[PDB]
Amino acid sequence: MRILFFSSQAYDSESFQASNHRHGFELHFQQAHLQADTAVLAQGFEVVCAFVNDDLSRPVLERLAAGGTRLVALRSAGYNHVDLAAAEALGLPVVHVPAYSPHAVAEHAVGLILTLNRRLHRAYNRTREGDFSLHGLTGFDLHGKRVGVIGTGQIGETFARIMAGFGCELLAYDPYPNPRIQALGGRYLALDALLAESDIVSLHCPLTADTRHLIDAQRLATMKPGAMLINTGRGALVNAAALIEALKSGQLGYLGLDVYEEEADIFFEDRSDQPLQDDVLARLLSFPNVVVTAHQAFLTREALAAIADTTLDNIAAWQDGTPRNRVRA
Amino acid sequence: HMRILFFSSQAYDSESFQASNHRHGFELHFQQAHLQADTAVLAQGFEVVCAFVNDDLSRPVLERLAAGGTRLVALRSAGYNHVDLAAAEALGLPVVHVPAYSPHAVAEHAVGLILTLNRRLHRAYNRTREGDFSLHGLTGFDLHGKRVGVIGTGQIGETFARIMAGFGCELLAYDPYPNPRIQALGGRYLALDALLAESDIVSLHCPLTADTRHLIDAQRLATMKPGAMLINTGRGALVNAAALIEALKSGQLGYLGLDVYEEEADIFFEDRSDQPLQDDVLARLLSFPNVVVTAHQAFLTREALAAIADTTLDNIAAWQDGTPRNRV
Amino acid sequence: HMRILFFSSQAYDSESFQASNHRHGFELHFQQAHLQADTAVLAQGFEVVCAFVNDDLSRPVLERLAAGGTRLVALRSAGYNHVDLAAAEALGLPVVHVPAYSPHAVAEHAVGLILTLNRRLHRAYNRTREGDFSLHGLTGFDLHGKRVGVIGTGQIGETFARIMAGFGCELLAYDPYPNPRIQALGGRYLALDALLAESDIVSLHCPLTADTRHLIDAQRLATMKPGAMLINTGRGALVNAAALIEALKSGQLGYLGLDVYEEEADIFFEDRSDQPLQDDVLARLLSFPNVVVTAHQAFLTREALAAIADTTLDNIAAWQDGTPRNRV
Amino acid sequence: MRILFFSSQAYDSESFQASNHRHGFELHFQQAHLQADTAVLAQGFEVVCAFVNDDLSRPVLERLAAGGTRLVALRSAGYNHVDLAAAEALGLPVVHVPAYSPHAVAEHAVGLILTLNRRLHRAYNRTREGDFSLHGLTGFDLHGKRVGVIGTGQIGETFARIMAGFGCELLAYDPYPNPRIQALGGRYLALDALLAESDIVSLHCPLTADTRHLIDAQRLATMKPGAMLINTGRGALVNAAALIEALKSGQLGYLGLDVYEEEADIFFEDRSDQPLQDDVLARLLSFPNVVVTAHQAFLTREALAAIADTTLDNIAAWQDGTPRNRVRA
Repeated sequence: MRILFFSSQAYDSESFQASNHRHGFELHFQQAHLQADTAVLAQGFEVVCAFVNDDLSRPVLERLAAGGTRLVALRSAGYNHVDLAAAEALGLPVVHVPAYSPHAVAEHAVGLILTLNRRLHRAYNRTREGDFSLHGLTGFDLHGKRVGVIGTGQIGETFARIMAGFGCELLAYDPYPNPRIQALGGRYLALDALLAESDIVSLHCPLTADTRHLIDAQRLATMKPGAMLINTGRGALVNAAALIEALKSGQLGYLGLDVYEEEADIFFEDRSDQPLQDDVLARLLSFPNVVVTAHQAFLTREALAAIADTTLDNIAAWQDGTPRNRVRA
Repeated sequence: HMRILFFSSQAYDSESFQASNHRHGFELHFQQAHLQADTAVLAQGFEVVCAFVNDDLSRPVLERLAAGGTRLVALRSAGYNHVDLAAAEALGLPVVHVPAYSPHAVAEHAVGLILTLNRRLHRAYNRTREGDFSLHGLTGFDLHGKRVGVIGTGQIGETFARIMAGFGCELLAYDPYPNPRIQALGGRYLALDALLAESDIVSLHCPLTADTRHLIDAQRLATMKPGAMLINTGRGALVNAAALIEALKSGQLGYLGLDVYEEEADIFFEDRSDQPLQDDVLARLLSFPNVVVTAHQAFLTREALAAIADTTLDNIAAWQDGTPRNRV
Repeated sequence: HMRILFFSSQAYDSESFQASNHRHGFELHFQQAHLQADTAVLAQGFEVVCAFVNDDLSRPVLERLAAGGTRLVALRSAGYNHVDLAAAEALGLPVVHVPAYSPHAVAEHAVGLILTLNRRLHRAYNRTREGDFSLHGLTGFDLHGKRVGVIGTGQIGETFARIMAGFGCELLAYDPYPNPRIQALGGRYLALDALLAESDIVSLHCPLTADTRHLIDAQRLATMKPGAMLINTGRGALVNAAALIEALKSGQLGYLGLDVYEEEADIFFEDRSDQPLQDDVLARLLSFPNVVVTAHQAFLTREALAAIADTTLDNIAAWQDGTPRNRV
Repeated sequence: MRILFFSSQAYDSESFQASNHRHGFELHFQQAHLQADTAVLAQGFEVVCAFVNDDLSRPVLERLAAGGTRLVALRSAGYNHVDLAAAEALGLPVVHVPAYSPHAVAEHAVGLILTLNRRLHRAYNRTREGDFSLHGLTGFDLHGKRVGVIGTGQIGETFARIMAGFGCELLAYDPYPNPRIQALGGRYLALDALLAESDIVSLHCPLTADTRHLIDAQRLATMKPGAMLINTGRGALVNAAALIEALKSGQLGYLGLDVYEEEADIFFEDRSDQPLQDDVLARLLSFPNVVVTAHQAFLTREALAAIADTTLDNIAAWQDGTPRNRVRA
């Protein structure tokens, strides 16, 4: 059973090779992006493994199907790049990773908090060059601060437990509260009260019609002046455009993003040789109190191993006719 | 009426000491310049001088301050290596200090250094800022499940241990005098050399003494787990920096986070970027991709600075009432 | 006995003015702080105040200086936008300046900006410093053979033209009053719009006047050769910065080097890195990969600074002898 | 006629494709380095095109020859990486580019001078982050300064003419002086007097047993205190180790390198993910008054076009039996 990987990185080959010790599939790693003019590379390959920056619109799917590809395996949770209606029409099933490792993602959120708080990215750049001066690097103790967790699913809960260990006072909002958050010392309250009370707000709720642009100009103006916002959830949870004016005024003190609404078109590529087209992202990137990582929150060895194991298992399952993590239109 | 001249003043000194002064009403003067032989004259007529660790308090400077009518040297620091204490005692010029820094500020800084090294956040930032959204080389490791060795389980080491326990780390500890709080966190005490061999991350928090001087030397680095992370927020002389180089070059030491460096009082707290760095060892450390150095920044939070100011102004008030506190 | 207080002082001011003072013996005082309403009091009892372009010389500040006994404002700059001149004349407080900067310093800076953009030297440096010795994206172009358009052929434009002729560039020029020296270099005069369409590199050196204000606006940018390089070391208001953005985004403008920016006196000459930059247009320009901005640094050589100091101290001596020079 | 390129960069494909409009060769671009375990890719290819970081030691050559490769074309001037004795033994001819574009290289030297003088690399990094302060950025006028050109071959002469246009006073050293340098206003003098008199020294002499380590600790101590040194010639012209102490003491004011003695093992690769092994280079890279480019001096579109034209012409010539730019043991 042969699998062609498009948009391959060294960390993909390393994780999938190790995970393949219990499958023995024939793995082919192509660096190029999948798109109309590279689809031909998948000719004769039964399975193609794609990431979110690969093009799986109707024209590409038609070409893969005509070329004899029988399964599209996404080594991602997200699938915005896939025309699912077209894949169904073509009889080409799509599988994916249902969720990323909660420790990897929650740890990354905490890392964004600490780097922003202690200005560690700014310090590094100073000391690397022999600037040992400390002006502007003063932070705040996390101990005693109010940390508001929006969405208390697995990642939010994991994040909450870590922040509880720093001695933070935990606040939470979820449509369906759970007792585990309570056992950590967490207090549930209304979203609006969470936003007004929290020193640090971290988004971990699913994206739905109800949470789309949850943090918009109104929600930003509800927050405590100078507060920190972290979004490792999904880009569309926030209206990035509204973050700018809040950062300019000082209303928002800090921002840590691991996701961005336009990301599948932007992230996972070195675009440094060319002007950045997106005015909003370009402006965010400039601020001294903003750190953006390029959907890096699941980028640990363990979390990548989970993605590889899940994806290879999904493929074995399709092979046997077991509906496992299929995405349907 | 107390008048206090601060040398080597930063905006964060002025802010914190002004706020602490709410319950004292001292007359505070903030001079940016360093204290040294030729700036001591600025302290002319000031009965208290407030100094940081990079200020020069050798005999010639003390003797000039005393002649100029200075009667107390207040250090807004725990450290005092720059003070000739014998010469101060000889002159009857008492020297007061801050006994300890905020344990939450310092332990949280150590955890930040961990996370930034693990997730390569400093490297990521510099990519993304320039539109490089590629992720090669940035892969880290989950902290959950890893073994974290705490060397020195005083107040800061204990605070650090609690935090790391909340990540779901397995805690190892070494201290000549173990305590039960570490135990209650799930921590296991063991021999120093066994801690070093087993730990994925090692963090130094023990006091510097003749026994702990160069505790991490080339032999101890070789005893560590290949690829391990070392964090030193304790004291520069706990580590033999020169040995760290070869360990980093070979990959034996996977990561290094330093907030302190041996003789840092000569290097840190100044922008030296306009000139060659004379120290070959520090220059080499700075340019590895898996080393982050902060310039004794671990107590640099608003709350930790407020504690330093409150303590220092209370030290000054106590000296004024004829019952000195925190003399060295 | 002349006493002079300098506001907004840099180490390079102190060095150059101390050396120039060899033939004057004035008493020089260097204050780092900016001049403004609440620091004017520092000039109390000083008969001359020496200011740079970022110092505040609006009426309230002038009126305070005059009351405090200041009798001359000496600007260590050619520009004076920060001075309320009417209010100074009303107060009988004369204002002197430096007429022009060193043409070699400024033209050489413009050529440096060219070369750094062409060869991506700033980008290269940041790679190599971190051990990235890969060359993708750094390919430049030979200057030899290229068309270089000089807009304004005064002293700086002429000096710039000679340098670029030595690279084997083909020189184009626009000036309302052409001169024969440009010709002797091999330069061709032509219409402004024709210069812009033909030139691979365009450099601004003309005076700012009602006619040249926003000389490079969106229409002129569209007339330029696709992919061309623009250099502005002249004056910020020669260009409509806001138009440069869309031109850079589309690739119509291939490169941009700025040493000046409209209203720079509010932005430049200070480390503002600790705070958000409020100016959306400048923030956008800063983050393109093919834009380099220097902060009005084009006269920042030792020799050009010596000329500024020599001129300023001679302006002060001339005012002292009752025969003022370089009054505005 | 089929040509396999190892260590291929986008700028190689772009230049060689354009240059191929008068040859019609079949061009294959492989990104991977040539070495023992990638030589197999050249099986059946008559011509292999290599750069200086490719491994052309005996084991690799034997494998190429056994696989039917009949010519090694180096898209470089240098050939240290080639075991020529082994290539001769194997009957595998080697061709190269005799010299790089003199304008490209001399221009790059001038760019290194100006960036160092005006600290433009340091300025960029400040202003990018909103630091508009000018401390430490003061330079010097080039006008009137003494510029010493060591080696007045084509590149040295080209460099000299450019620096003459800035109004510099030109000093020169060459075993075989020429009148063109004189017509520019240049004065020939002894090497030692050049070194003592010059504000800026630029190396453009060939590397030979006599010029190896020409700038060594002795020559550095002959220079004017605070002077600038530029080496775009060859790495081995200088003893890099001796530069360090001179930079530390302030004896050497500035250094611009486009070449380095260990370079074929270091340059042309992104090594930023790993510690740098070379202590000397690592130390040079740290100094605020050192700029190193990674043998970038011929990296212009025109100069790359010349390399491509020359290399394709060399290949056509070999084909016809015309000895053109052959390298012999």
